[PDB]
Amino acid sequence: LLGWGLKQAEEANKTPDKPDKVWRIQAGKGFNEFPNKEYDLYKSLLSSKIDGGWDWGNAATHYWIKGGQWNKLEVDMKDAVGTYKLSGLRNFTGGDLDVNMQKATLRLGQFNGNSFTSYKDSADRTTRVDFNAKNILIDNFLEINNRVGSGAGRKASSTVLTLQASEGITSSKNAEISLYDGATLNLASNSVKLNGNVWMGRLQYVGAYLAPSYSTINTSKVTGEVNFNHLTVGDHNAAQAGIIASNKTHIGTLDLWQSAGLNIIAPPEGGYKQKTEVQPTQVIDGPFAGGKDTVVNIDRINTKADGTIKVGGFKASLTTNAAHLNIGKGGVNLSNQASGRTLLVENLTGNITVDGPLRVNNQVGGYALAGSSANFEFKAGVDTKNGTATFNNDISLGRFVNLKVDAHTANFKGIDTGNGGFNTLDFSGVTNKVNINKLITASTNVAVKNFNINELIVKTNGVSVGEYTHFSEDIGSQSRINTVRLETGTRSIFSGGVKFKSGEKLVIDEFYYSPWNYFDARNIKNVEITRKFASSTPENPWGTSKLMFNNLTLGQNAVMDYSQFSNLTIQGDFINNQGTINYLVRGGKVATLNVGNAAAMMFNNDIDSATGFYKPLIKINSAQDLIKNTEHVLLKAKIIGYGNVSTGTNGISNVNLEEQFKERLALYNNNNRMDTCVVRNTDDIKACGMAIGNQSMVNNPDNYKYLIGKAWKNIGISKTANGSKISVYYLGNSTPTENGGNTTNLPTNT
Repeated sequence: LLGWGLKQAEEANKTPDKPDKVWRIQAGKGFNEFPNKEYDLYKSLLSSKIDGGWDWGNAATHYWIKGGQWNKLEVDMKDAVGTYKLSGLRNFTGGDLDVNMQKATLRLGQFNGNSFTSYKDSADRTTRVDFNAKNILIDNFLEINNRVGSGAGRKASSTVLTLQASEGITSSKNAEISLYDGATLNLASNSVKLNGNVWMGRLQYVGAYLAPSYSTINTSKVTGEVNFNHLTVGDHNAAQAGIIASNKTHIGTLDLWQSAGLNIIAPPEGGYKQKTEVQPTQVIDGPFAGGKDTVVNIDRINTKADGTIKVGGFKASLTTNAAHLNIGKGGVNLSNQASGRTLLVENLTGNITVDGPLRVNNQVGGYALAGSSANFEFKAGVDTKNGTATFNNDISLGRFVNLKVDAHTANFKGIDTGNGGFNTLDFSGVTNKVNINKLITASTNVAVKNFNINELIVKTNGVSVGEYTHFSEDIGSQSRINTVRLETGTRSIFSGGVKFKSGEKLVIDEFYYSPWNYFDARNIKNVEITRKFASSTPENPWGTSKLMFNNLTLGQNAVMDYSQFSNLTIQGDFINNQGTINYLVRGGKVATLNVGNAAAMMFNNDIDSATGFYKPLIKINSAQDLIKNTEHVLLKAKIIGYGNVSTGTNGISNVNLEEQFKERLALYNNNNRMDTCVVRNTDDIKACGMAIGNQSMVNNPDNYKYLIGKAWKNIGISKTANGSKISVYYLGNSTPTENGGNTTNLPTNT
């Protein structure tokens, strides 16, 4: 209810105590010349002025200083050389030790653990236990502010432990450091490397699951290499731990609880530093920004999730104000009970670089039920709004898992959610871009305001409907997809598909049709295609494909493949730029193409040297069985508005609008152009006579000499190119005479 940011900021600025009977013990002669003796420190020195006892009410042991828990002692060695150990000081209430041991190796555990506790008196005192050794070498467990016995008797107040070596504070493998509700820990050596279970926050009493349970490991002075190995926050409560580190914190396995917080705080930029009565200035801290090179290399985040069921999740969280939060190859795990647990990997003023697989219940897919909506959550650069959330590993989300990223530029490498479905892939906090490299979706709730996803997969989702890709917010102006690839649905029902809600354009390069997956393109008015527009079954189309548009505008060189096997349904303005649309019959008849309001076009002298003519602007290929003497409606339209770079047509000239558009269309059948036959030599006369079925152009190419720098339009083939209809009237494959007529010239603008 208070929060850790108040608690540590009020406990860091305190006077220690006011104790009477300041005992002073100096280790005189005898100690300071045996460098390897392996002394004891309790029995040989400290037991003179530390008396044991028994508390009537839940005692195991009971230690204080002398005549109560309000008496300071001190030990002033400063030259005692050797190696010392505590080895069994349990339930030490005491108060105000400081064992000043220069050039003396400590060992704070051997065959038995240690404990440092206080009592909740009417004075509300701390302990302020200090040490000043050279190495420390913990080597067995230490419980700071533990429970004394079991519940009853006197309760435990706060404490402070300070370990101030000058060569390293290491630890052994089985040294469980477990600091509790009121405990802190200050370290000041170089290269802390705790290779054991650090346990911030624990059940202090037997059933109190609703304790606040704060803690602090203030490793502020550590000039070397902080290295945890196994950090574990919280146990059956809402623990809010905090580590004020020294801007380089490699840890190992992190094991949060369901409702466990973590406030890793990097240092600032320049580093740290009847009668009235005046309390001292209680300087408080706000959430500030870390320095430049502040790195927190947490390499595995698990979560222990069991217990009760609440109306939501429980929102495990960690909060870091460092300039980087690298998460390595261990990735993210999340245990899941019946309600969907929630992980909040927050960053205040930095970046997030996750390089691992987002697991849940310790597998990559991780299916979850409907009431279990697992909520991954990332906040990269909140208070400065210029932080990227780069996920350099190909993530994979199963069913009922809800990623949300609220950053500046959420880069990715691949998102794969088509396996599970029902995934809220939120991106609502994104400032500008979400640069996804690969996408797999079945029934998703994507909400991106601006992006460029250069690969897209439109999956189906069984036979049920109401399950679809849903871009449920505005797509904006700078949006882009560089590849859309629909895959084949299921027979007789449009199960899966893609629908939008808003936006104005999305520059697509390549697209694929599919049987029974609908590409609904609601409300977006400039759906642009730039290259090939094919089907996912490219040589054998079938089925239907609802391309339920509201506008499009196709640009340069983008070939289309429109048949009866793809009901391309336009409710808007099919506009074509210099793009070569291809057709096909699949049964001798051409499917019409419905332009909603206007098909206004504009071109140039799009001449090539492969043919000598212009590029064939609208082609009807694979019309080998095209029915002669029959109107085949190519497209039903309202305005065929031709243009070029001027109003006058055929490149740049003053020619009228529609009659030359019969020239730029082509009928490519029998593997050559049969509408016109554009000729620059004698070699293509062979294939031209193969196209029109005449041996007068096959056996002798020099029989017809009207075609050196010229061409000829085939009589018996008529087309419309006026302002209301384009229809092709294939009614004759007639043999052209040599010098009688029906001949055309070359453009020749090169």
